[PDB]
Amino acid sequence: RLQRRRETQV
Amino acid sequence: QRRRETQV
Amino acid sequence: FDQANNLLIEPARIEEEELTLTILRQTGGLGISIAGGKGSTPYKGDDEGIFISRVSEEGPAARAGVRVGDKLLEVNGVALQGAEHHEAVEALRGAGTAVQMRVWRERM
Amino acid sequence: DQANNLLIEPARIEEEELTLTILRQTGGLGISIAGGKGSTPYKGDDEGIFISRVSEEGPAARAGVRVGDKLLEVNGVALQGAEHHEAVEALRGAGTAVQMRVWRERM
Ligand SMILES: [Cl-]
Ligand SMILES: [Cl-]
Ligand SMILES: [Cl-]
Ligand SMILES: [Cl-]
Repeated sequence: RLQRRRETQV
Repeated sequence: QRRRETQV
Repeated sequence: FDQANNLLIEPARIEEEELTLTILRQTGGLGISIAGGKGSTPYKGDDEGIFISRVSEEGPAARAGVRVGDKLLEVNGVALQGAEHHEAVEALRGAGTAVQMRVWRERM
Repeated sequence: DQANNLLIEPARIEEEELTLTILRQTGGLGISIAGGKGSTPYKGDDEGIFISRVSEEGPAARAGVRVGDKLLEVNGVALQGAEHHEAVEALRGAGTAVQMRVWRERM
């Protein structure tokens, strides 16, 4: 996995 | 609700 | 500031807060966005924890008391300490209809 | 240091204003800007321009830019009241050397 900015709507 | 982000 | 006896003093302030909120799911979910996780770019400082990034206005989380920037600590008795982003996603997706979360809130 | 065996709060920098200078590379500054008057604030109710993502290595990191910095001036053009896109255009036409003033806080 890459250390990236992550965002998810729930 | 205007979220604006740009890459300069 | 505050004023008392012609002296300008620092007002009483809430620095940190821990709140327990209960969101009710609707068609389309809980009306929030979560960001961060262990192994993801921090959302604030060096904190790889889970934080609320978006709260749909007048939505389920808005009516439950959630505020953008809150750190998500527990969901229905399951703590997210050290959880990766996607682990939190599935936790919030499987929390059922009533999603009771304990959050941590800062001042500004 | 201690006071009657009781720890003393260390010296703290609450906020600072830095003047940085980015040297453009590949025609980009290696940062992301978010916010603007008339847009959803990046922090609290502050509608100013905020550096959102400082690319690893690259121009801004070597210059000192950091995430959360509020951009105040760019080559003498003040950003007070600037909309997101007016800030974008300012930073795109800033030329090779882009001298920035920023306001930084502690978290
Ligand atoms: Cl925030
Ligand atoms: Cl809980
Ligand atoms: Cl759960
Ligand atoms: Cl300047």
